[PDB]
Amino acid sequence: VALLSGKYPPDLVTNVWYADAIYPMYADTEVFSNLQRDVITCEAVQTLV
Amino acid sequence: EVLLLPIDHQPANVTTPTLDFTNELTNWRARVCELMKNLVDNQRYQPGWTQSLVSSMRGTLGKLKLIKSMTPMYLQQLAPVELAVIAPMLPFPPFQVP
Amino acid sequence: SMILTQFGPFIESISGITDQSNDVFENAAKAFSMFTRSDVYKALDEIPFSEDAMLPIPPTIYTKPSHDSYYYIDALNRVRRKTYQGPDDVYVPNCSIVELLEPHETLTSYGRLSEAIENRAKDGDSQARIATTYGRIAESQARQIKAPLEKFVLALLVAEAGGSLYDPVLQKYDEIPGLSHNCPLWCFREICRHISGPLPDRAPYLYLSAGVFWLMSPRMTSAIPPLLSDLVNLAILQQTAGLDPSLVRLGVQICLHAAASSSYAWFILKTKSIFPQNTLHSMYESLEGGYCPNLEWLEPRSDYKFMYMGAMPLSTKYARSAPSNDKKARELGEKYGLSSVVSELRRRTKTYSKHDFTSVRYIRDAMACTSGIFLVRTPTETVLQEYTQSPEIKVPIPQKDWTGPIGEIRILKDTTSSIARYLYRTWYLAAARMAAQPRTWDPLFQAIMRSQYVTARGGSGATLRESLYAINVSLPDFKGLPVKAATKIFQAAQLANLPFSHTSVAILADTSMGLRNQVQRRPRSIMPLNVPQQQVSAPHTLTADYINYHMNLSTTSGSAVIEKVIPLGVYASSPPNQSINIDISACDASITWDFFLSVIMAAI
Amino acid sequence: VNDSFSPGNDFTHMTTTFPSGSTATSTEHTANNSTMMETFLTVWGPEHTDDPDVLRLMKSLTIQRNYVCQGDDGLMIIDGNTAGKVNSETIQKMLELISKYGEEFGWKYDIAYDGTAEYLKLYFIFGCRIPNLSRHPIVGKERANSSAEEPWPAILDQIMGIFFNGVHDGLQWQRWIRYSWALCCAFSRQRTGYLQYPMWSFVYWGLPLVKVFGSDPWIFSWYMPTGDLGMYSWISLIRPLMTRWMVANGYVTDKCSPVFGNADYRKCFNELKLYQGYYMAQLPRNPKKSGRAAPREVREQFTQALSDYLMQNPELKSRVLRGRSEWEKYGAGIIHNPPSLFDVPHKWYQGAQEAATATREELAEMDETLMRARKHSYSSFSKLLEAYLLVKWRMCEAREPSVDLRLPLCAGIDPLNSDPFLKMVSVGPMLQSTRKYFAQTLFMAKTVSGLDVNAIDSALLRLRTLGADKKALTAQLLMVGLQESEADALAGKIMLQDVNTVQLARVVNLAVPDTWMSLDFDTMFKHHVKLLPKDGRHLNTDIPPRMGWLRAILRFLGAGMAMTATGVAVDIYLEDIHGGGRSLGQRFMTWMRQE
Amino acid sequence: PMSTRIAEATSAIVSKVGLPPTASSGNMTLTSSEIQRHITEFISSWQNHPIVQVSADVENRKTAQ
Amino acid sequence: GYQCHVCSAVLFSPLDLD
Amino acid sequence: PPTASSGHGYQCHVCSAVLFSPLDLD
Amino acid sequence: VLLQRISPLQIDPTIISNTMSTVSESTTQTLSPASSILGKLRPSNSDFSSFRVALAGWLYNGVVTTVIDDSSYPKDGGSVTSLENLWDFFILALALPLTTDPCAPVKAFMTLANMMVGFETIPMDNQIYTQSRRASAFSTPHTWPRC
Amino acid sequence: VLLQRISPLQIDPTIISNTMSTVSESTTQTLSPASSILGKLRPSNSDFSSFRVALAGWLYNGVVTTVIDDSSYPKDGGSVTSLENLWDFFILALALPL
Amino acid sequence: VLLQRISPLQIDPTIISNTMSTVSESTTQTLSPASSILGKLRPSNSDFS
RNA sequence: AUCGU
RNA sequence: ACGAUUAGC
Ligand SMILES: [Zn+2]
Ligand SMILES: [Zn+2]
Repeated sequence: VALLSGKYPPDLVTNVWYADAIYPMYADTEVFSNLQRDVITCEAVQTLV
Repeated sequence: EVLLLPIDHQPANVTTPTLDFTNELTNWRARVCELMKNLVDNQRYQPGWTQSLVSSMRGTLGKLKLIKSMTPMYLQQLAPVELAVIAPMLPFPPFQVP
Repeated sequence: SMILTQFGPFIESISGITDQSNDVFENAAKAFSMFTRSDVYKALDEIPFSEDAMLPIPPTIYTKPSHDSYYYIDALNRVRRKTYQGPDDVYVPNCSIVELLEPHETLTSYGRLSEAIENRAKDGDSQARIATTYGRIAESQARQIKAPLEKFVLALLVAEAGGSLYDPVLQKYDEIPGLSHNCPLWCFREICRHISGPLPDRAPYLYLSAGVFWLMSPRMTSAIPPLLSDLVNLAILQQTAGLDPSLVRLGVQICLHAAASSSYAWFILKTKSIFPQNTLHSMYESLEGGYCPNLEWLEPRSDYKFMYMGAMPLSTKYARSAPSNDKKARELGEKYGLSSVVSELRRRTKTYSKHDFTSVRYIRDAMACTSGIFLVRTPTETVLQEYTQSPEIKVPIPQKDWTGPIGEIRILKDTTSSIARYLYRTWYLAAARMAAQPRTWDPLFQAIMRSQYVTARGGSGATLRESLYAINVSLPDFKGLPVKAATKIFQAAQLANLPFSHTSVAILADTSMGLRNQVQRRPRSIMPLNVPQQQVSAPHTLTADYINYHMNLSTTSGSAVIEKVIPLGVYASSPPNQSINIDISACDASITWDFFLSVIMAAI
Repeated sequence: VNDSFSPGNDFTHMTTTFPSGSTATSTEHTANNSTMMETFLTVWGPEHTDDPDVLRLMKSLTIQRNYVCQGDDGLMIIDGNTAGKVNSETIQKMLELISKYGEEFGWKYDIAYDGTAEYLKLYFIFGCRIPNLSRHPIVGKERANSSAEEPWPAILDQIMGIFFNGVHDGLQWQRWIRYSWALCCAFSRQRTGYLQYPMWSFVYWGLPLVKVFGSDPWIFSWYMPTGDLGMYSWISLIRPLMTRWMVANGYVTDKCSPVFGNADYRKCFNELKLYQGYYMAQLPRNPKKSGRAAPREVREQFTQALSDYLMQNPELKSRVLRGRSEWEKYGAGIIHNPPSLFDVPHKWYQGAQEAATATREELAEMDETLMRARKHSYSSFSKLLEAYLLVKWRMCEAREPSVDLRLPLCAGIDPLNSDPFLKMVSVGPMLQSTRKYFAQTLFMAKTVSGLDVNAIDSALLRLRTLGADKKALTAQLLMVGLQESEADALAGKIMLQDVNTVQLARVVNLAVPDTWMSLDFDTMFKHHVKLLPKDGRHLNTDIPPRMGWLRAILRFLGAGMAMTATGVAVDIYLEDIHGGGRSLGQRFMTWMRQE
Repeated sequence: PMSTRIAEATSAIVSKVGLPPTASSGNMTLTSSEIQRHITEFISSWQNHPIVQVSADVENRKTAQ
Repeated sequence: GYQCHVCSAVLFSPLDLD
Repeated sequence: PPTASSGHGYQCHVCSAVLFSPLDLD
Repeated sequence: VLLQRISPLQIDPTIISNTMSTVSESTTQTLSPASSILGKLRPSNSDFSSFRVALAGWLYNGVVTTVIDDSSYPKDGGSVTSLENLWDFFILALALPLTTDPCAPVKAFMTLANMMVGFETIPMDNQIYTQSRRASAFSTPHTWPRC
Repeated sequence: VLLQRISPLQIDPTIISNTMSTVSESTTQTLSPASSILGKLRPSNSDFSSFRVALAGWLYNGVVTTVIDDSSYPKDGGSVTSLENLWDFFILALALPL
Repeated sequence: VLLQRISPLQIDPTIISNTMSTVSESTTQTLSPASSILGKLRPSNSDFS
């Protein structure tokens, strides 16, 4: 059904639409936090061994 | 820095897209419809069906093959962009095999 | 047990025990027909109640003051009620009524309003006018029930005598406490017992077709007749909906506090957002699970094309991010002596942290526990309170921004710095697109729109005939035929041959009044305009229809829940997309000739 | 203001408030609301704000996309972004801005930001409706003046309305049914002699019944269609047990009936008062004060006055006269009472006479009519019901679920309330506003007051089915007032096109019951009711290519049974028609040649 | 209380392996068993849905981590 | 009792149903 | 093989409803 | 109005229905071309006013370009497999030549080229003004396709 | 959920309804391909979250192998003489490549 | 009856009905071979002894 | 809203 | 001389 039936808005511009939809996501920045946990996980396994 | 996709990606050179049939998904749909039509037109199968029902099936197959769906176009040239945007910031990075 | 002895087969018939036939139904109907109210109250007294059904009753419901200190006579020789709490204390006082009763014949223990006071008010006495106004208003308040309440009470008793019912699907009996746990019904019995006293009669009042009779007793007040209906409603809802006892007890406490106050209707209007604001407005402070519909409604918007795509689990980050509703709720609970109920509700609400069925049912019970009665007040007071407020315009349109008068209309120049320019532009484009659009000139369309307001219903024809005869133009009259002479069809028949020039005088006639009550809301006054006055306002409604049909996203929905935009609410209430409720207070007096009509008439 | 509760309190009052009860009030209110919200969102908003995030929010939403207004109230939708839901502080600042903006031109917006939605007194939380029980009182009724109450059949109608309101609000179904039956019995008797309504009349009015003829208790749901369809549904559901019960006790007849067999259903139904109740339920429940004697030539000048008022433009009168001319030429009384513009004055006169107090003689006539209907004996049912009973159905497999069983869609319906929960889960709620969907079915959008669009469309469809020349439809449309070219084109369109089941159903007086309108009935009417039997063509359910409109009637005949039974809605297959499709169509045509 | 009542009702309505099978292990009215069989078929059809088979409302101890 | 299917008629004797 | 049942019904113990015939009861 | 006052041509309100009531069809079929065209081409004699406005627009083509309205074009794109879209194409093809728009022929070509894409394809100039653009969006004189 | 929130494409099954309502067929036939496919093409449990999840499964093929459920296939083999099974085969063949 | 206890061959007599339901034929015809064969076979349950 | 008083 | 007067949808 999804393949057979799907349409775009009647009047859209792709770059404007994506620039609207992407901005909120980028500000959140929880990507940075994980890296820190990965570092401490590696340090923990090495100090364990 | 590389992500794989089961379907091929052809980027779009325009920012005002509209319906067109040049891509693998629409080709697949059209070939399935044509194969069904050839199966119906088989000499071992046509006499089993009445005259009007064959025409009804042919018309349904034609309309199904000529339907106006933008999902193949999206999957070809907009879905990879969104996937590549979302992939970096994600609590589990993509783990893929060829 | 007398209910069982006199109704044995009927309960077994309607409880799925035995077959349901016609003879049993007719015998039970005859027994219902011949069943005295005192017998109903005796059967009520036979109920072996339990604890958890008993809530203390204040002693101050019975002992109430008189009515003289609540009304007065102002200038212009008008009767109105003086206010003690703001400008909304214009409803029925909770004062006693006993001293206004004269015993009716054929039965000593009941009476009605005395004809002596009626005559003394008719010929011009002041205190008599106050007394008869109070008596008639109390009569109107007591006359807000479909049928005598004892019939509903007895029907509930008969229905609930069957006990628990088996469920064919669930394969088990339904666990609902019996009548021994019915708090409102026990309160009803206690109130009736205390009012009746030594007198053999037990009904506090009897409801006839036109007028009701009051059982005179020193403990009788004017707050009883709405209280009884309220308790019966609560008991029926508890029995037929499985309401938990605690919420119903809180509702009964609120009702008794309202009765013990100065005015029942005023108190219940002041406290009408206790349950909806403590429960509905404060759940899900911390979520851990649940399912919500993943609605998505398509880009074609004016057609309301909604699509449903599964259900998605609730994340923890979809909690209640709205500002807390604690301060005003606590302040309101402290102001009116309802702190315990508010505290109980707030403590109980926080214990639901998952969006399962139970939380929704608790919300439904809480919203059901509010008191639903038809508030009533004197028409001369709703008229004087609703039609005297005027809008407060802090930045009006500057005087220099208008032009010369086109007759009685001044066009507003588009060089204005005021905000009305955009409204004028929108209405101007709407009017132009109407006028160019061609269906407004086919004679069938004009006939339909001219026959829209011609309805078999009153339209203030007396004022029409008075105003039209004021210019010595005579209209035909029809006598001897049984048609109503106070309807708009009569006006249309009277205004057939006359041209528009003669009937243009009646446009400025004085409209008659109208009134209708409403549940937990002040009654609304309605002014029906005569037939030419409906006629003269056709372009306004037509261009408004054009605006609402093409320019904006709006609906003109119907009266019942079935004919309504339910999907839009389901979409707007989903956790990912929160919504805002915008309401306009007193929109009737909002638009006047200063700003809105002044712009709109010129634009049209 | 000339009230009655306070003597000597007549006066006049000058007010500046816009009139309520006028034709234009709600429309202009909604229009102004939308326009002011739009201008706020466009020009006033950004001119009085400082924060960047609130400006970003305000530039994103417009009234054409997310704002719905009806009159006084309104609702605004804020959609979620990729990072969850919009921050609350920005919304609070924007609401403060709205409050500041509204007071400039004399408006006080009552704005509530609680995480829920309110619109037209409907409450939703997390995509789940919540019925406000207290807003619909059970014993309450509003009365402004001191007029006396209407007679007993009016309170019967009020009790039926109470039951329907309880249905819409989602009460405990078993207990609510029992209490509704209790009230039914309580208010069923009135003296004058005594008058009683046999239970079966109340069943015909739409109240479901618990356990009869020794069947299983609590077997019928209240989704029962009201009216004739409803009788057919439950009778066809329980027929093979009804015949057994009848035969088991003194009801045997040598004659064999295609519906009931060798059971004397006539004598049994007459003794059970089922015919008496069924026929009495159809009698009017208000005094027939209409038609009261009137001196002549006075009613005549009255009707002439209304006729002159209605038709001032000569061309419309010419259209009506033409329509009558070709109606006499072609109609030839094929349909008994074709609607026309000349009969509008008569209907207006009847309606104006109706709104009046009825004398004692009118009530006496009403009671005499009820007594005569009760005392009489009836040989058989109405033609429509007998035609319906000729159709047999079969129920093989239940539908797959259309809604997740763990998703709360509405309060009151849950595993504790088995019947509504299973019905909604199997069928599904209606996700489209009923108003537009019902509007798209009508041929003519609106007509003059005093006439019914349903009546006009029913007459048009009867003139199609009963064979009639196209000219008859052109004459009918001209009599309605349509222009000659448009009438001809519309008649030509109607002659050959096919239409959905609802309109065709109207041909025999069938409409979707108000109880079903809360569920998604259209998909069931389209797909999950199959006219072809599960084992191929039977050579007996052979609908001719003419009278192809029979399919809609069969669709409701099946759907009533599919929806009446408790539990999961089940796919239903056509099984057999006794007399044959052409015979049943002939029965419908010979009923159409009536009324 | 209402929570356990709802849980009991849901369990009663809903609740009713890899091994080879073994020999050891017209006028239709409306009946309670006839309704029960449709209810069982409906609930089995719902339960055999691939999304429902793995859908959960609350995360476990490691999905949150 | 024994009941015919095409028309609902209950025949007491098991043999006359045929 | 169609065996309808008539007369001499009684009550059920699981649910106190009264049935038409003993075979319907069982 | 001045044209309507003196023009001998008039309505004849029955020709369309009379030439469609005599078309031989089968009642078994679901689709009916006559009933489709009679509903798609409803006459209301505001048509004559619009026709006279278009005819009088001939005198002013230096200030007024009487283009055809957008609502007349099929919503989204048409389909040759659709009877309603085919009749709409017929109506558009008959109506277009009476306009004063210089780009009427290219719009007349594209109103048919649009509704049969995929079924039948022709080359285009660029990928912005492709074969599946709205036929009304070809107003500029040098948007005419080279094909 | 992130894909559904970011993507401009939205699923609308009314296109299929219109393009199948515009089909030409006779009434006297005992089975109709258009009605058959329209009835078949309604997903069980009315959920459409099996497409965005299918797209999201591209990122993880090392751990997740998204396969078509058993119930999608016909219950017992099939038969080209049966239109319902033929439509089921169309659905399966058009949905498999994703 | 002894062989019945052992044989794993179970009948679902609805096979013929299911395979005969989807047979193309016009309603206007008056012979209906599918109905004829179904009425001739009369699929029962005890017709296996 | 005059024949009810 | 007084009296059973009302919206719109
Ligand atoms: Zn027989
Ligand atoms: Zn039992």
